Amino acid sequence: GHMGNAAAAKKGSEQESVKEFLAKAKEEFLKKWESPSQNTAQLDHFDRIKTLGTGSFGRVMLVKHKETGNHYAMKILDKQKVVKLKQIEHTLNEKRILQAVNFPFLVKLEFSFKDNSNLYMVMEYVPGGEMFSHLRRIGRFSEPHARFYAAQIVLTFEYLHSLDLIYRDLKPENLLIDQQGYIQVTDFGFAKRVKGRTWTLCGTPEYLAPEIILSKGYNKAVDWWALGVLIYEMAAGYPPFFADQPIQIYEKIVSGKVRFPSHFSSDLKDLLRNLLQVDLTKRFGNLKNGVNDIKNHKWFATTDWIAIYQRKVEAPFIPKFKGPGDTSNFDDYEEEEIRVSINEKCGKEFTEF
Amino acid sequence: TTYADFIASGRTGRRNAI
Ligand SMILES: Nc1nccc2c(S(=O)(=O)N3CCCNCC3)cccc12
Repeated sequence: GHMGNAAAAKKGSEQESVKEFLAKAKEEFLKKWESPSQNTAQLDHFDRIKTLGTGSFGRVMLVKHKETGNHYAMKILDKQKVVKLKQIEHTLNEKRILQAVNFPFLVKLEFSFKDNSNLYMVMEYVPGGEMFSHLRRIGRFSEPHARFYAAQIVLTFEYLHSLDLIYRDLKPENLLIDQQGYIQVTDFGFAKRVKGRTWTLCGTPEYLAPEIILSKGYNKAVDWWALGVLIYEMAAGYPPFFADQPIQIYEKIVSGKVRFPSHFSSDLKDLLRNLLQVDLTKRFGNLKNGVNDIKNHKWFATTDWIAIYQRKVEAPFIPKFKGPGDTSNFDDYEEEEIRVSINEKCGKEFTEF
Repeated sequence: TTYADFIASGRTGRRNAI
């Protein structure tokens, strides 16, 4: 067979141990999921320094704790805007997930609180910027470079899926690089606890699995499709399915006809054909062997999974930082004073925050 | 090239969720 006796027993024991660690991790998650934390700091505790990113909900600012001197990223959400955009449940769900999970590649929520105008989520500052910026800056990652990042997403999705969470928002724009060159996942607004199927059309066109686009329901396998898209884009410099308009992107996806660059290794193409598999019955990560079909693929043969998890692998790229609070890896945004109203807005809707 | 077609798509910057 493909493995001798020694190899097969080692791999089987390893996989059984993974299951045991995940069962314990799920118990810790569910304890915090059912009894979330709240109001663990206040706005006057921080100095606002610079906007790091901007979105529909509001702003993410670099701040510094006035007492501990530590730097943090503070996501600021305008309650009225969140209501107006009908994002109440997504916002509450993001915070509930962030305070309940624990994994080396998931951003750490340190504090959260709210006032009359806004909700605040204060996260560990990830100073290296988006993977997107670094990918477009150098064009494409070498296959070892892409594999290093891919392995972290594989472990992160294996963790999240064991908690019955579907991530659904994977793309280089949503992956931050930390000071050690490792990945941090920050955005969980689209994540959903799903033990069976779900139906919501959400996410980013290039990264949508066919069964998200089509009216049929879907499950966590859409994240393994999205992993295939990410690996492809990391190694090629562009995604497998693109067009001027999302509708034409969706047509390519549902065909799933993929062309690969001539510099892709045959190992990489085989893996991607099995991740970018339109047939649910055949997609890697969705078979009887689950994620081990991915972890045991020849493209990952040189991947030391424990070492990745333990963050003992030397990163292929370390962002430069000229001191604490360095924002040189982030774009610039229009500053604007945070205005707190004298009147409480949408208090009932955000009681659980 | 495929890459030239990617550039021509105009979807070379940051991509919004739907
Ligand atoms: N802990 C963090 N440290 C730096 C930056 C952080 C950002 S952000 O502005 O860089 N952000 C904006 C939304 C799009 N997805 C990720 C990029 C968002 C969330 C947490 C962050």
